[PDB]
Amino acid sequence: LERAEERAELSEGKCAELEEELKTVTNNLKSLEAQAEKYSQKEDRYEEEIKVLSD
Amino acid sequence: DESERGMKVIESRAQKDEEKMEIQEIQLKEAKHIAEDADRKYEEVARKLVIIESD
Repeated sequence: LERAEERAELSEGKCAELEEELKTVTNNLKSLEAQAEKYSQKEDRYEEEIKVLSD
Repeated sequence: DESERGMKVIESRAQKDEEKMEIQEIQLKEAKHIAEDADRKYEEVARKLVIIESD
C-alpha cells in the first residue's frame, strides 16, 4: 500500500511534473509557433512585398 | 477385594478420566475460544490486509 500509494504519488508526482514539462514545452511551442508564425507572417509580408516588388 | 479394588482403581481412573474430560472440556471451550480469538485476530489483521489491500 505504501508502494501502491508511493506509486500513486510517484506516478501522480511525475505526471504532475510532466504537466509542468508539458505546459513548459506547450508554452515554448506556442512561443516558437507564435515566433514561427510571426515569421510566417513576415514571410507573407515580404511575399506580398516580393510580389509587389517582383511585379 | 478385586471388584472393590477394581471399583476403586476404576473410580480413580474414572476420576482421572472425568477430570481429563472436564479439563479437556473446559480447555476445549477455551481452545475453541482461542480458535475464535485466533480466527478473530486473524480476521482483524486479514481484514486490515483486505482494507489495506483494497486501498
